[PDB]
Amino acid sequence: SAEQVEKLRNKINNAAVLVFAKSFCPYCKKVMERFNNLKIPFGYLDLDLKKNGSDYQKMLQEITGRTTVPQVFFRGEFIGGCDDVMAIDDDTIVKKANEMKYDYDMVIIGGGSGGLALAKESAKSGAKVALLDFVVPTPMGTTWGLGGTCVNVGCIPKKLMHQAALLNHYMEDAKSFGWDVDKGPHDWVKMVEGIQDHIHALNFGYRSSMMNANVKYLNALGEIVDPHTIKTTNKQGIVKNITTNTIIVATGERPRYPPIPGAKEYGITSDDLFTLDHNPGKTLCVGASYVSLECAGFLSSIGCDVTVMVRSIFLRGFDQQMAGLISDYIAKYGVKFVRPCVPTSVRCLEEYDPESGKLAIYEVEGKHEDGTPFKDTFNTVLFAVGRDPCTTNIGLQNVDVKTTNGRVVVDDEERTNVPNIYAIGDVSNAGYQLTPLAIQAGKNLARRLYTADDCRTDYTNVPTTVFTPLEYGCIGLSEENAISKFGEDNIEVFHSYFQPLEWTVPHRPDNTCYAKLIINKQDDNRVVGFHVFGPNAGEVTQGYAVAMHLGARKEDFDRTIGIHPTCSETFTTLRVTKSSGASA
Amino acid sequence: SAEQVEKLRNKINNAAVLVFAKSFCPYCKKVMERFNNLKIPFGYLDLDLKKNGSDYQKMLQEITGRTTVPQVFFRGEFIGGCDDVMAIDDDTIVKKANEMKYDYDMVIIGGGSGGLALAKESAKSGAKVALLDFVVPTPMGTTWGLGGTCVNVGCIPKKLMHQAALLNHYMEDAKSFGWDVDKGPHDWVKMVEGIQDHIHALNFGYRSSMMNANVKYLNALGEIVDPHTIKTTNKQGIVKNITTNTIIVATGERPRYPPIPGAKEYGITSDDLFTLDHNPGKTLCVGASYVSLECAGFLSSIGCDVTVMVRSIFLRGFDQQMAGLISDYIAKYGVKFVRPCVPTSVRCLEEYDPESGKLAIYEVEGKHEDGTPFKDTFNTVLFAVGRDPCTTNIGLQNVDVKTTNGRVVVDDEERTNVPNIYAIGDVSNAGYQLTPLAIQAGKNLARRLYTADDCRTDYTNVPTTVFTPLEYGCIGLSEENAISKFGEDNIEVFHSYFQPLEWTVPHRPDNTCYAKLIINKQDDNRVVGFHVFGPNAGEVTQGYAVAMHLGARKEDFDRTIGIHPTCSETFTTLRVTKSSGASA
Ligand SMILES: Cc1cc2nc3c(=O)[nH]c(=O)nc-3n(C[C@H](O)[C@H](O)[C@H](O)COP(=O)(O)OP(=O)(O)OC[C@H]3O[C@@H](n4cnc5c(N)ncnc54)[C@H](O)[C@@H]3O)c2cc1C
Ligand SMILES: Cc1cc2nc3c(=O)[nH]c(=O)nc-3n(C[C@H](O)[C@H](O)[C@H](O)COP(=O)(O)OP(=O)(O)OC[C@H]3O[C@@H](n4cnc5c(N)ncnc54)[C@H](O)[C@@H]3O)c2cc1C
Repeated sequence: SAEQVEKLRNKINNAAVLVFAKSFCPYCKKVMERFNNLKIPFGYLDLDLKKNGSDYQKMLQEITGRTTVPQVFFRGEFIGGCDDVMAIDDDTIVKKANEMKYDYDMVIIGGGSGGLALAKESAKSGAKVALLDFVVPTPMGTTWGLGGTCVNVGCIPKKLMHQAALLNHYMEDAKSFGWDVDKGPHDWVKMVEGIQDHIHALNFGYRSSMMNANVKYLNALGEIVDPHTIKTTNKQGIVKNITTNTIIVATGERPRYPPIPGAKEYGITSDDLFTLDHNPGKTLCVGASYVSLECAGFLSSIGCDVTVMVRSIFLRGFDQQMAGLISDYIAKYGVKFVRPCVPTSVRCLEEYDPESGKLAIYEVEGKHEDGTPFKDTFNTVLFAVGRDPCTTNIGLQNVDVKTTNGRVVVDDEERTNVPNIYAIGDVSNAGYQLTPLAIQAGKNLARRLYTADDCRTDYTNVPTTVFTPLEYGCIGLSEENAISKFGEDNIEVFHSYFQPLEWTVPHRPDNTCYAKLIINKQDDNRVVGFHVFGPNAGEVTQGYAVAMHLGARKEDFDRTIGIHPTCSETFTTLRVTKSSGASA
Repeated sequence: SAEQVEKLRNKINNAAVLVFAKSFCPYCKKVMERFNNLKIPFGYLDLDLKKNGSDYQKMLQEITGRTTVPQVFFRGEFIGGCDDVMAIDDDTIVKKANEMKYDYDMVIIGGGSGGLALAKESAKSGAKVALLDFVVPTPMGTTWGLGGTCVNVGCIPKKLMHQAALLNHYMEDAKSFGWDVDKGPHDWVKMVEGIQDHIHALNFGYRSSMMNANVKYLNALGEIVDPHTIKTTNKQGIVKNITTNTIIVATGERPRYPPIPGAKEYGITSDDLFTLDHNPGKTLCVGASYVSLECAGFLSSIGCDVTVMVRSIFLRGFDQQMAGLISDYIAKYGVKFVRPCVPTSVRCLEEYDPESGKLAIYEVEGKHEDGTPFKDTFNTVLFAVGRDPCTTNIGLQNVDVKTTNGRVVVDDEERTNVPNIYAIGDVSNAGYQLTPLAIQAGKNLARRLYTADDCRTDYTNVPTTVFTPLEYGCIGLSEENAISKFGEDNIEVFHSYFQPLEWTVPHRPDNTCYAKLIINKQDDNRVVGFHVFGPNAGEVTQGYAVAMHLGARKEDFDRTIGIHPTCSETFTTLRVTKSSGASA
């Protein structure tokens, strides 16, 4: 127990006011009750609630030479136990607890999902936190408020437009169920106002939340100069430096444009799409990422002539049987695919005009991999080909923080090669680019920094869901990566089609929705992958991610009794394997 | 040992053709290839796929004295290994396997979820099976086809009407999302006509499935006379006996009418509601089971004036905090409650009138427990006050199978006190009254009987969902029983409200949907109960039932990453306890 104590000296030194406590100890309440009465921010850690809380008391007695808890540190200076605190009078203690050397305990570059979460949790454990967020506008001029990609130009509006697309099919279902429905035209502007109304309520909400936690939100861009100070330029344009013990990089990504004539001038991305003045008209999406396919999906169902232009395959990195069934379904309900094919140029012939409500005409050319060129006209070109980490122009050259393929490299505590610089969320090279990951990395990092806990974020078995017109949720390995990792002499795949009961009265096509489990027979038939394609794929999937953290096996799904009538119950009765060739 | 060695003797003797095998072995494959070309139905159990497979290969060596596989039995007669079968030749060989002391290996009284599932899996493993199902009509004369309660008058039509109710609300949601809809009136006749067409499609499906499996379906009523013969009266009244080695009671339940004037004469039950000629009009439901509230729920959203009359409490046996929000929500969107109050009488004032519509008018009065009487008029009275098991007039007095409040009592192998009589589904005293339970119990019983498997059905952690206008799913113990079982300072309750992102734009009311986990701190913070109240509650809940068979703790929900944006992710970040008194 040699350097796991020096790892804890380290967490003690870069914390703020920190109190090692126990739940039943009377002494601890008196010092904590007193810090609250003098408005002293602190963070505490309670060792009766740790399986290893025993080893913490061992380690603390080498650091301090004291045997009991409480043990209290002011930014590394050990103040002592209970009576050492009651011998500092009510104002030399308050004065001593706020000297720092730096303006801030922590500066967070980036106010996204993860920055905001790390900020809120850090302040609740005593930290003086500055949170920087500034939204460099799109080429066509789009910006948004506090909240990051998810809130403004990501999950929240995407899913909301997805739900305006679902209700169109829900409403044609409703006639089979006895309702006489008119269903008329779709008013694009009324929907984008409802959506931007929720966003602004979340802009307001995250901004309120930061003030009530005593986080200094500064609407300014961050750049690193040295490990302990950050350069900030704000709206008005003035530079100011601030000093910090800790730097967190949480800058996310922004969409990529292909290097082709007219891309930035005339195209849009997800950043622009959730705020368009006008129905996009005849649309071309470029790329076959989840963002491209989800956008084509709800745009088609809202009423647009949509065309997707795919360089090669759909959803590279996802299971490709499933990627086939998404695209086959998108394809069977109006979304046209040109593939394989890449754009070469986009020029403007006619221009958008709010003096008539008539959309620009753009013509896009392209190469078809075979050489045949492509040429057609669209009113909107939407580039959805990937996103790039915001690692340029933040000073990582000045401190020599390592990057790999644009992403900040980080250990299992989200720390870089400089021991006081961290990176969380999408700019990490850890985990999927998902906001619940960003939020968890935030909350756990906050409690290691400012309560000295050892909780680490777990990046295995992370669930995802793709909100294409028929949704696709998955956990774990694709069938092709499991077969590669473990060998086909070790993989069994159970599968089945299924027909949501909600679809039989409306006469939607059976043998479309699909469930499959990837099984590693050599490890007690462990469920190493989980895939579902059907309605409400997000809510089907979530619970099973808990069972796979517990190591669920095929035995365990079958022992579980289904809920009838649901889509999710088909996973309690999978029967048919793939090696058997029997029909699914 | 000793006791279990005879337990296997027994399933060998009451089996049909039985083959104990291993998957390594051509010697087994050659015996079974020969049975398949000689059109011999058999059931096999493969001993490599049993964790205890070693103990079978030494138990058999006590019955037979051989250690090798294959080993083959014909209804208890031990024929031997691979060369012992490669004599006999193709015709005295086929004569030995069709010799029986009875007309059937198994007769099943009841063609519901459990019976139908039990029959198919038995036939697939070698049994000569007769399946009896006959539907004695309602007071009003209504009947239905093969399939049992769930297919004809239960889960399937219930949920379809529920989905007609949801789509009405999904359609106002859609105006906030930009659609000029709008919704006209609801045609009851077109909806049940679509519903019964799917029902009929399952009637046909289950009868085809029985014929393709070579079960003799007899649309007749079953009565026991001795352990080994069943009396069958068909449509006519012609009785015929059939003899059987094993009897299964799977006769389900049917709804109870209260003992009051006019109950059977003028009211209806769930058995009638899913087939009604007419829109029910202004309706009264009596009772507060899940069946009463779900029906009350969808009738209301479809357009009816509905009223529920509760002798005491909502959803007796469920968590009653949840039962509160189920009703509080029903009540706040059009359904009227009189409670506490009980029926006394129903008489008729006007009668049907074709086809001037003029629906029957009935007058129901009652007493309010306080004594105050009740009196009013409705066009439909629906009794949802319970269901009673079909154990009268099936002959259990003749062989003396024990019952407790009408339910056939049964052990962990679903056997009664008569060793060749079993009972599955709702006539059990085992488990909740749920279709996936009937099916799983049937399906495991089939292989103890005809593969000599030892798989037992698990009645712990069964998830249920109530499809009220806002749905309610749950697993495990209610909050009130966890405190009884474990004591209140060993339970912590995490909870939170949540707002489905689909509800933000339409401005459906915040702090309505609700999630809570019941935690037993004394057993490593194990999750002993799980409750969610919200949209798509069946699909939210199902996966977590798997996680609770694996012993999920609060730690484990917290380690799991949410799928954003979903309702189910709120169980990955529950934070506020009840003992803390903070807001949810
Ligand atoms: C169209 C789209 C749909 C998506 N749908 C989902 C989904 O359904 N479910 C899911 O889980 N995830 C989804 N995601 C991904 C999710 O949005 C991201 O994973 C999440 O927002 C990342 O959080 P973050 O905090 O790491 O980065 P961000 O949220 O992007 O936060 C970065 C913030 O820092 C700002 N910033 C950048 N540089 C600086 C700088 N030098 N100084 C100061 N501020 C700076 C940025 O302007 C931004 O506000 C989607 C993404 C997109 C683009
Ligand atoms: C309105 C309603 C809604 C429900 N919703 C759900 C739900 O959403 N999810 C869920 O899991 N469960 C639900 N259930 C319960 C589910 O339907 C039952 O638990 C399931 O049907 C029981 O299956 P069973 O095979 O044991 O009996 P049954 O399905 O009832 O079938 C028994 C069959 O045997 C016939 N029979 C009776 N006596 C004889 C006799 N002497 N001889 C020959 N045949 C006989 C009967 O006519 C019947 O057809 C619901 C029930 C009702 C009433």
